[PDB]
Amino acid sequence: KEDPALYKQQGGEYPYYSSFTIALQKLNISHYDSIIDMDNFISKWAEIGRNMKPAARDISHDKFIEVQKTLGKIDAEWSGYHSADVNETFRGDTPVISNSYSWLAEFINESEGKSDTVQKSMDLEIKSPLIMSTAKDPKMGYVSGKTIMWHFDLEPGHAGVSEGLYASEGEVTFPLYNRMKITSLQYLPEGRSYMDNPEQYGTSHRYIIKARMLPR
Ligand SMILES: [Br-]
Ligand SMILES: [Cl-]
Ligand SMILES: [Cl-]
Ligand SMILES: [Cl-]
Ligand SMILES: [Cl-]
Ligand SMILES: [Cl-]
Ligand SMILES: [Cl-]
Ligand SMILES: [Cl-]
Ligand SMILES: [Cl-]
Ligand SMILES: [Cl-]
Ligand SMILES: [Pt+2]
Ligand SMILES: [Pt+2]
Ligand SMILES: [Pt+2]
Ligand SMILES: [Pt+2]
Ligand SMILES: [Pt+2]
Ligand SMILES: [Pt+2]
Repeated sequence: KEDPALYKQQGGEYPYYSSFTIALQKLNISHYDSIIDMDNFISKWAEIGRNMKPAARDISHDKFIEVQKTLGKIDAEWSGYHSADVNETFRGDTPVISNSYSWLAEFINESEGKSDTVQKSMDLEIKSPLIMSTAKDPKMGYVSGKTIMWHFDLEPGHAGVSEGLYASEGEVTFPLYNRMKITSLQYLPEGRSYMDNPEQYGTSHRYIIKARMLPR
């Protein structure tokens, strides 16, 4: 009856996990179990982890092994986690994520400072490069003030779980490499609200990403 390995990634060691998955992106590693050049990975990982708030400073071969195994365990455990049964979830991100998603950077660059709303329809399937937390309610304070908001449509058989450290506060989490289909990007001028519903969505999002969470 072990606690979910997911807790290890969500707590105070988050910067180590976050920086590890960032390193996987930066080095184009296909899978966390298939890291051929340990030394180069560790070096990059350490660089990223020193810039986190709070700083991930104890990066080493031991910490490498710990993080890799934990990621492994999270995926091994995944089917045993409580599936979330909501139809939709929401996420707030800062503009930093434009650095991970070139389609988003482009759309932001083209849209920025326009006086009217703009949508761009998409059909792009991606594998998510993080373990991604999402909220049931877009009003949560950690979502509502962010520049970018995702609006997730959960398809039956999706991989979102109500499990871990903030499950009792409405957090639904998705696994590393979770499949999603980007269907729409929207731009919202200052003062404008998603779906023109300020009371639900506020006025702080400039960009909305609509996406579908696909079966596991
Ligand atoms: Br992550
Ligand atoms: Cl971090
Ligand atoms: Cl940071
Ligand atoms: Cl951070
Ligand atoms: Cl595309
Ligand atoms: Cl709430
Ligand atoms: Cl929530
Ligand atoms: Cl909630
Ligand atoms: Cl809605
Ligand atoms: Cl609405
Ligand atoms: Pt960070
Ligand atoms: Pt090593
Ligand atoms: Pt696109
Ligand atoms: Pt909530
Ligand atoms: Pt909250
Ligand atoms: Pt709506």
